[PDB]
Amino acid sequence: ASVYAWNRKRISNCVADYSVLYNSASFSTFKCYGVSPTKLNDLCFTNVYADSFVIRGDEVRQIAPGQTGNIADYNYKLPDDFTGCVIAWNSNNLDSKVGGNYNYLYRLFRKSNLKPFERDISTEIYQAGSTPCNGVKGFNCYFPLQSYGFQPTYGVGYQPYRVVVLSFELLHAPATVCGPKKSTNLVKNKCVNFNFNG
Amino acid sequence: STIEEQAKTFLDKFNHEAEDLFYQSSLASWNYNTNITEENVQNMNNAGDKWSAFLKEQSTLAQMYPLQEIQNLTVKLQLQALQQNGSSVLSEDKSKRLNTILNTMSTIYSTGKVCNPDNPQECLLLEPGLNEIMANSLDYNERLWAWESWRSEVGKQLRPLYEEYVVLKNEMARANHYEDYGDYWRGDYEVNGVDGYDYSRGQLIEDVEHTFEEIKPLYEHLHAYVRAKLMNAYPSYISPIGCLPAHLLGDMWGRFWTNLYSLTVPFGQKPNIDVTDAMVDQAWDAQRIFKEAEKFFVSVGLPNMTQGFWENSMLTDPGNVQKAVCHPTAWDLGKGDFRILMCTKVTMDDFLTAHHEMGHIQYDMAYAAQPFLLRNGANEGFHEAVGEIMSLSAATPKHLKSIGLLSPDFQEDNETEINFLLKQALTIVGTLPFTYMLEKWRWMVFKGEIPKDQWMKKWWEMKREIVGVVEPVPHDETYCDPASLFHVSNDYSFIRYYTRTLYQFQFQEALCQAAKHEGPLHKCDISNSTEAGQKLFNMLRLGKSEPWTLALENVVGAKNMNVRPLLNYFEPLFTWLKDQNKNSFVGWSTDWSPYA
Ligand SMILES: *[C@@H]1O[C@H](CO)[C@@H](O)[C@H](O)[C@H]1NC(C)=O
Ligand SMILES: *[C@@H]1O[C@H](CO)[C@@H](O)[C@H](O)[C@H]1NC(C)=O
Ligand SMILES: *[C@@H]1O[C@H](CO)[C@@H](O)[C@H](O)[C@H]1NC(C)=O
Ligand SMILES: *[C@@H]1O[C@H](CO)[C@@H](O)[C@H](O)[C@H]1NC(C)=O
Ligand SMILES: *[C@@H]1O[C@H](CO)[C@@H](O)[C@H](O)[C@H]1NC(C)=O
Ligand SMILES: *[C@@H]1O[C@H](CO)[C@@H](O)[C@H](O)[C@H]1NC(C)=O
Repeated sequence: ASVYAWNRKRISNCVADYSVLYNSASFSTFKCYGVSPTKLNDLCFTNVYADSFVIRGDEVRQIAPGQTGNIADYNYKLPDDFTGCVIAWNSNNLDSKVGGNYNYLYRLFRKSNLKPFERDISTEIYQAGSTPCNGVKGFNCYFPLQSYGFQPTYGVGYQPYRVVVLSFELLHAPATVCGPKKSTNLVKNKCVNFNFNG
Repeated sequence: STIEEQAKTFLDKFNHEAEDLFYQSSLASWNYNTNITEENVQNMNNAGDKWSAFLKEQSTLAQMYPLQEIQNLTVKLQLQALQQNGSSVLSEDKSKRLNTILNTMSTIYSTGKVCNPDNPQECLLLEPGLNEIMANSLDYNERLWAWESWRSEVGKQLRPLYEEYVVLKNEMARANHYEDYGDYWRGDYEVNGVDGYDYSRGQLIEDVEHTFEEIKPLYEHLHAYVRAKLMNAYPSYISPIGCLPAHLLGDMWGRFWTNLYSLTVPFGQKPNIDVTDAMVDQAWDAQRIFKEAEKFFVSVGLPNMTQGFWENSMLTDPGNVQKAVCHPTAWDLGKGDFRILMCTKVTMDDFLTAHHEMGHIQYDMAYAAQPFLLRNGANEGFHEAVGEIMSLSAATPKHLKSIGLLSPDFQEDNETEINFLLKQALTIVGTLPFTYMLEKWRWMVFKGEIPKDQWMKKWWEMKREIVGVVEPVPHDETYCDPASLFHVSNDYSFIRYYTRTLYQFQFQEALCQAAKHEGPLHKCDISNSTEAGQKLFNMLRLGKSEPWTLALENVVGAKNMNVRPLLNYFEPLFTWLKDQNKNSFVGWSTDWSPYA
């Protein structure tokens, strides 16, 4: 999806293996905020929010708590008290075509900054001046969503990067997204410490 | 809300769409240059028309925001750059006439073919053949024939066209609140609104004269030495008291004196510093040349080239089937895409050109953080100067010995330094009076100081007074002798070479002082010095955001262009030329003593 209409998938009632993601060499950024990747494979959470979008190479830094920029102010805003991980990888192979891939858009303007975990899919003409836009992109009135013309011959700071942000929250409901539990070779006829089913 | 916020949002939208459109235009131009095919020409024309129409529409829309209600310097600079009418202020008929005149001058200069009367079965063009004839012939009448015939044909074709061109450009410039087209060209160096660092359009001519007055003794001594050597080569044509014949300067127009190095060599017996054979013996590919240049740039602390640079550049001639322009050019296509188009041969000249163009690429990379309309040099001089300093540093014997291209047992005595400095003077010092005289003449033509019926009588008078070059035969007003050069005929500024030449040695002194070099200035290498690279990168990162005076303060510590680094660079050669000119007479006479 585009950064403005970012896809959010709610992940519930399954086993989340984070070691498969962490040990992959296909990811350029695996920056976790509020939790460490080593203990993610053990902890359990009520729900996992997976937000997926595409941004530029130079815009990966803006997906963090306390940062500023066009993406944070007008497209995708993270809370300061954010628990989760930001995973980004280069996607020049798939999301770039020689003519220019214009399928990815970003919200360039808005009157006020976005709230954390807010999606704005409005296509109303931005009013930068006193004059009413009246639906026509004339003087002082511009269109909010602008395309990124992704081409394979771009620089590393302009190549398309797919970003998946995992948000971990704990609520009063029973936590069901738990990390995989590892089981040893059963030993019989000896005085051992057993931990069957917790 | 406010005008400033409206302008900032308008600039943001402009920058965003402009970068994409400029990328498309630049990519089309690249595809034409690396692949000369008719569909590529059509794509280039379509992209250029879209780019020009987009610039016209944004120029039309940017003017509705008044300049005086904006206080931010960067926003005011971008709005000032965008709000220029260009040719749009002029009427559609006159604009079309000017465009037609520019196109026909481009076709006449590019496809101009002149050959000897009575043998017209085949003729030679200037770029494939006449340049080689001017650079290599030792025959007086052959060079005289080529010079007079080419100026006769080109001047007689271009004289009414130039007469229309000056009037149309002056009309456009005065319609744009400038004194003349010369003031429009001098407006590039104009700084307004900065406390202390303001520079005026009228100050540029005074500064150029002030620097040239100190240039003049060194040029007089060099001219006397070249005159004596040409007298040795040609016994009767050159007078001891007069100027040099025009067709004997080694080039078609007198732009460079680098083709007289063989005739004017101080020590022929001593060997040269040619490293071509060493690269041929060790099988140095062009890729190895660019990798060594990249090693040089990482040694000083600048960032290394991107992967896209290596993947997308054409550093070798493609082949017979695919045609490409052979001229080395660095392309900043936009969006972090940097390429070099050079048909690289195994020569010293191509190696220095590779360093120069990679310096251009480094300069382009440095200001990538800046907004799109500020992604340029502070002036036209800096962009060439940062490549020329690399050209200076790479050519040193210390650099060649360090990278293995020169023998470790080569003896660096005074004689090789003298002849190398003389070659550098013929290339660098010799172009300065020609550049100053041409620009001053063009400024006087635009200003109206010289009437149309008196253009040439003054011009030769200037050339004798400044360049010390005499016409072979008198020329009347049917000739158009200046417009035979590429830059003047195709509407290009010419003061960039003068500013580049002074900025080159100013930057060289600043970096060598930063790098703690302990010898002569021409023996200085800026490799291995992190502080020199940091001092350079501080200016490089600014781009066009800051005034050129502030950038010069950042590098050399001065608020104005200076002439002392050039004189310091050539001081051993200056003393040697003063010693060698004891018997001869320094200076020239404007009379017709050699030939007329
Ligand atoms: C150059 O243009 C020709 C024209 O058809 C084309 O066949 C060829 O693939 C092009 N080569 C490159 C490297 O673009
Ligand atoms: C001027 O504008 C730029 C971006 O438009 C901004 O970063 C800078 O802080 C502004 N400067 C002032 C003094 O407002
Ligand atoms: C551009 O030309 C228009 C037409 O006369 C004029 O109103 C405007 O002031 C010009 N722009 C500038 C910056 O002078
Ligand atoms: C540039 O330098 C960095 C660090 O020295 C290196 O990782 C990178 O591969 C270099 N770039 C290229 C194209 O080799
Ligand atoms: C070079 O140095 C030697 C000895 O110092 C001297 O004899 C010779 O004249 C010098 N030549 C030049 C051109 O300075
Ligand atoms: C610069 O550094 C490189 C790498 O250590 C070295 O090989 C080279 O000789 C140095 N240059 C000089 C002039 O010492």
